[PDB]
Amino acid sequence: GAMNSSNYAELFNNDIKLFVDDTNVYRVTVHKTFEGNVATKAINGCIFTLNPKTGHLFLKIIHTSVWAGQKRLSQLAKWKTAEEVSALVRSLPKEEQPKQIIVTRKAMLDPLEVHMLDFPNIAIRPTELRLPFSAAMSIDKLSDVVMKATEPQMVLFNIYDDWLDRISSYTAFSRLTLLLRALKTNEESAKMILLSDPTITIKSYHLWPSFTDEQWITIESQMRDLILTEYGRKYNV
Amino acid sequence: MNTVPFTSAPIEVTIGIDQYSFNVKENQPFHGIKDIPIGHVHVIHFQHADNSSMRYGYWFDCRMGNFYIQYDPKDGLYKMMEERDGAKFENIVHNFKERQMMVSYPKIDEDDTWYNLTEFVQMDKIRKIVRKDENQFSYVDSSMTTVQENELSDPAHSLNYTVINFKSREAIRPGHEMEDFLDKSYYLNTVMLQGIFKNSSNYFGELQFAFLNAMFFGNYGSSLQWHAMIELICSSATVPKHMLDKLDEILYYQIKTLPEQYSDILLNERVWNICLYSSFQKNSLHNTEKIMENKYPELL
Ligand SMILES: O=C(CCOc1ccccc1)NO
Repeated sequence: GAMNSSNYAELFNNDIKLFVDDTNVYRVTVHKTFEGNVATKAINGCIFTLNPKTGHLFLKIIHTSVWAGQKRLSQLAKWKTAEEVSALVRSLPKEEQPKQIIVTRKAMLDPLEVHMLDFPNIAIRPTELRLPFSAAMSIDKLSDVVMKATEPQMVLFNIYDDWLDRISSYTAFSRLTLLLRALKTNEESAKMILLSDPTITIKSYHLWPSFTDEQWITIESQMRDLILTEYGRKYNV
Repeated sequence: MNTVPFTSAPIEVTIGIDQYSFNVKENQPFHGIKDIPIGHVHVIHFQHADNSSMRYGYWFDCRMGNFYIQYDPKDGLYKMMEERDGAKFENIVHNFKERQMMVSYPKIDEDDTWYNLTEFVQMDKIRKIVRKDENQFSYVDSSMTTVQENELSDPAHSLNYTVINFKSREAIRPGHEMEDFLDKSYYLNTVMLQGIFKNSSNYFGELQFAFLNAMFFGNYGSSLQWHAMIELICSSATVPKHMLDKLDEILYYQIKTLPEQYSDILLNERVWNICLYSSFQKNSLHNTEKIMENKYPELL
C-alpha cells in the first residue's frame, strides 16, 4: 500500500528499497518563435533514484537526444523513467535488487509496474508524502553533471556525504528533506545559508559542506526559519 | 418448436426463460414451457419466492436432447435432467399439452431480441466455460466464481472464462511495454483472436455469454469478464472494421435489454466513459453511444 506518515520508519529497515522521482526527467524552456508562436526546447534531465537507508543515489542523466522525433513527451517521459529503472534493477546482483520501489508521483505506477512484470516479487508503491526531490537540481554538483552531459550517462553519488558515520539513516533522511524543502521554497536564501561562511568547504567527492555537528544544528535551524517564513511571506501570516 | 416439461412445481418460484419471466405459486399445476424456438441456445432460470438469494438456471439447446425440470427436495432446487427414452418424453409432453398445463414461449414475431443477444453463443463453447461433461446442459448461479477470480475456491464449480489481464506478460511484449499497454491491438489481434479464440465469432460468443450471466444471475465475475472484453477492443487502435460494426450492434442490444433499475451495479462507469469518450474506438460505436446517452446519461 501507500507510503505515508504512519509507516515512515519502514524506509530505514533492512529491506532494500528505492525511491524514484521523475520530476526532472523531461525539462523544457518555453520561448517565443519568430512568428510570435510558442515553442519548447528540451534541456537535459535526470531520473532521481535513491536508497534512503544508504544514501546511494543512482542518477541517470536523460540527454535531450532521447526526445528527438518523439510525440507526447510528458507521457513518454514516464515510460522512459520506468524503462531505465527496470534496466537498473536488472543490472544489479540479485542480492542488491530492491524489494520495493516507491514512486513519488502516482502516474509512475502503471509504467513501472508494466516494465517490472519480470519482477513480480518487487512491490511498486505510491506515497502520500510531498517529498521535495524535485529540488535535486538545486544541488550544484548534480545540476552541473546533468547540464554538461553530451550522451546518456549514469552518475553515482552518496546524497548523505559521510553523514552516516555520525548519524542514523532516519536523521540523515530528515536532514536531506529539510535541505531540499528549503531549496524548493527559496533557492537563493537556502543557498546563502549553506555557503555564507567561506571557511566551511565542500569536499571534492561531497555534495554538501563539511559542517561539524554543531554547525549542522545551526544550519538546520536556519532552514526551518526560512521555510516557516516563506510560508508567511506566501500566505501573509 | 420444442418443449421443456416440468414434473411439478412444489415451491413458489419466479421462472425465467430467456428474457421472459412468470410467477408460479406453491403446488400450482404447472408442467412446463412449450413453443421454444429452435436454433438458439436458451436459459431457464429460477428465483425462489422464499430466498431471493441464489438466482440459478440452465443453458441448453433443445437440438441436443430432450430436457425436463424436476424439483429435488433434498438439494432444494429445480434440476434440469435429460430424458433418454424419446417415446416416453413425447408421450409426457403430449399429455401436458392436451391438458394445457404449459406456458408458451411468448415470442413476438417482429422481435429479434433473443437472436441479437445470443448470435455468437454456442452450446459447445458454453460447455467449455462451464465444465460438467456428463450433462448436455450447463448450470450457472449468482455465486459461481471465475478462474481468474480464483487466482486472486472450488475449481469444479467455476466459470472458465478466458483470462484477460492488461498488466501481464501475455499482454505485453518485452521491449514494447509502452506501445502494447497504450494500444492493445497486439494482445487483441495476435494473442486473443488469432491465438486463443481463433476468430471474432468465438470472442463475441464469450462476450455475449458473460453479459447474459451477469444480467440473469447477477454474476459479478461475469460482469468483470464482459467489461474486460469490451475494453480490450476499445483500447485497440487496430480492429477489423467488421468487428467494430458488429460490436456496436451487440452492445446496443445488451444495453437495450438491461433492466433500468440494475444499471447501477451492472455497468462500470470507468470502462464505459473510457470506451465511448477516450478510447481509440470512441467514434466507432454510434448506436451504443446513442442508446447509452439517452438511457443512462447519469452514468456518463
Ligand atoms: O562509497 C560508498 C559506497 C558506494 O556508494 C554508492 C553510491 C551510489 C550507488 C552505489 C554505491 N558510500 O559512500
